[PDB]
Amino acid sequence: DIQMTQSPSSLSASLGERVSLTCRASQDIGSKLYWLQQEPDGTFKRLIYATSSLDSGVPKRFSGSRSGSDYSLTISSLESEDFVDYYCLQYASSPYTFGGGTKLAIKRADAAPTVSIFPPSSEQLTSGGASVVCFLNNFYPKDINVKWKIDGSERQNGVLNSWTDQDSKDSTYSMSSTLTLTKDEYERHNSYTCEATHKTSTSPIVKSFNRNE
Amino acid sequence: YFGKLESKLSVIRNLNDQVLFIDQGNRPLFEDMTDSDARDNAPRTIFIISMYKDSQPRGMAVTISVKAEKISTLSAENKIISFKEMNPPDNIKDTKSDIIFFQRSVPGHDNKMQFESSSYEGYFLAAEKERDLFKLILKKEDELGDRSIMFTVQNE
Amino acid sequence: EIQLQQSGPELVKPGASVKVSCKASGYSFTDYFIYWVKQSHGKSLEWIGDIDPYNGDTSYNQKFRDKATLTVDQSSTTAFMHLNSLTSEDSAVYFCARGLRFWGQGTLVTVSAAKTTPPSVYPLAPGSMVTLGCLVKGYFPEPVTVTWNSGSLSSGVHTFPAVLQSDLYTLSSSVTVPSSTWPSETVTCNVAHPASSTKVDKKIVPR
Ligand SMILES: [Cl-]
Ligand SMILES: [Cl-]
Ligand SMILES: [Mg+2]
Repeated sequence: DIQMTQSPSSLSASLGERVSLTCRASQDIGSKLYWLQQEPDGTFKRLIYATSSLDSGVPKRFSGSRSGSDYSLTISSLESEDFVDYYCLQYASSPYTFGGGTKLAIKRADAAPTVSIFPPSSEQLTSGGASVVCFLNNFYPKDINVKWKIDGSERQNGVLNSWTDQDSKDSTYSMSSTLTLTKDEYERHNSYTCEATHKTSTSPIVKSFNRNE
Repeated sequence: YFGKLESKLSVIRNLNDQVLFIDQGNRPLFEDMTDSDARDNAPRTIFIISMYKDSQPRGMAVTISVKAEKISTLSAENKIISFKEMNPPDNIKDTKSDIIFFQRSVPGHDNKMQFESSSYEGYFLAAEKERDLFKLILKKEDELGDRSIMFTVQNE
Repeated sequence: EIQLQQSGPELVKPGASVKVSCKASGYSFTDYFIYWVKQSHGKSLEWIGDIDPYNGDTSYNQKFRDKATLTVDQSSTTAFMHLNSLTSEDSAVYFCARGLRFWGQGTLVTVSAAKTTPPSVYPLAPGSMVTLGCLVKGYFPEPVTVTWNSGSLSSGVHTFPAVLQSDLYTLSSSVTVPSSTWPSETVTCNVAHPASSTKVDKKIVPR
């Protein structure tokens, strides 16, 4: 099947900036490429067809072009409504295949996360489970690493992460990491640690508690 | 450079199963016809599809000709379909002429054929109703799965 | 107006089957194929298949050819996608489209063995700014609504998207207030799960 490699998957930019998204095809697709836009509510709108033809009812700042096996969608000067998702689609051969998408995000200053760890509540322990929760709040850029330790040993199993979309007011990101154990397992150990490390960190940020304090 | 590889007598039907023919004014039209009506109406319903070169992604490079009182070949020049008085070439120097179409099956549907203009990329043979007539035109492909640019090709 | 109107979201059990519809209007139905596309968390956009409404001919992505069955009803100018043998991997938003140009609004299909289950609401208190939270654990289906002090607190609040922990959803909400304000004044999360008629108010108390 033809693979459509779409880059970058995320692009941070500012109002008025010119930007370009790229799709590389693993086989020759000629001029048989569409570009699609998707709004947050899931609504699709085709922008470009046949590599460079602009759909009616699409702002003129959008254009499509090709140079080789690289296809690009260019937005000449970004407006607020443009900070959404975009996908390419090839129709040269079956199965039709899509690029993996690009989300256009707002650029802002880097920011370190505020990290908080929380022990299981007595209420949860009553019901036989134990969830240890870590918040990594209001950071930028969006990529971050979080590690759990139990009594100094890294723990990977039982960890689930959840990532906010970009904040509409301050353009930061947040994350929660939750380690869920049985009460039996939880109560065998002394200390629990979540450690965050980010572009902005001079040292990893380590937050911990002793389950008896 | 590229010699004619094959030459196939064909009946061509559109999305509503209407048969392509050349009228007395050399215009390509479609009409409802049984397979019997199609034979009754030969040679005006019999198209010679001459193949010159495989050029996938786009398709097989072909010409489409008909022989009535003279031999004519289909041209997409200026994005306007016409029958042009000329024989299909013995050899073509390249696949770029306005008489060249890339014949390709619709992806996933091996018996539905499209004919893409060589000279006007992204434009295709299509059937379109104008007033009383159903005409062969050249149409920009504006979206996928447009049945008006799909045809049945029956070998004869 | 060209319109493709899809049926509503479905909640279906693993191993069962579901049939979603796509009602077309504003053009001649049999002139254009209908396409089906899957949007997931795990595999982004995937083309499923297409159908020719004039003769019923179909094409599939070989990945989906034993999962999906496409049909039309000419008279009602509606296209259908039936999915069989459902698993968690089939949870996704399914779109129909004319030409991959005009798109339906999508149909969310969630595959789960869970029955309607209220959340357990657990307070998150620490062991100049203090961060508190509430863990909203093990509910089905979506959504839950979370507020803090009945909506009086918002500048310092955010609520994380729900995730599947087992066969149930879990999320957490965070609120940050000055240390002079809490535990001086009370901070309470309010959680509603309309599917189960649940409303819980959990006060966050110092450990
Ligand atoms: Cl077919
Ligand atoms: Cl198939
Ligand atoms: Mg010319």
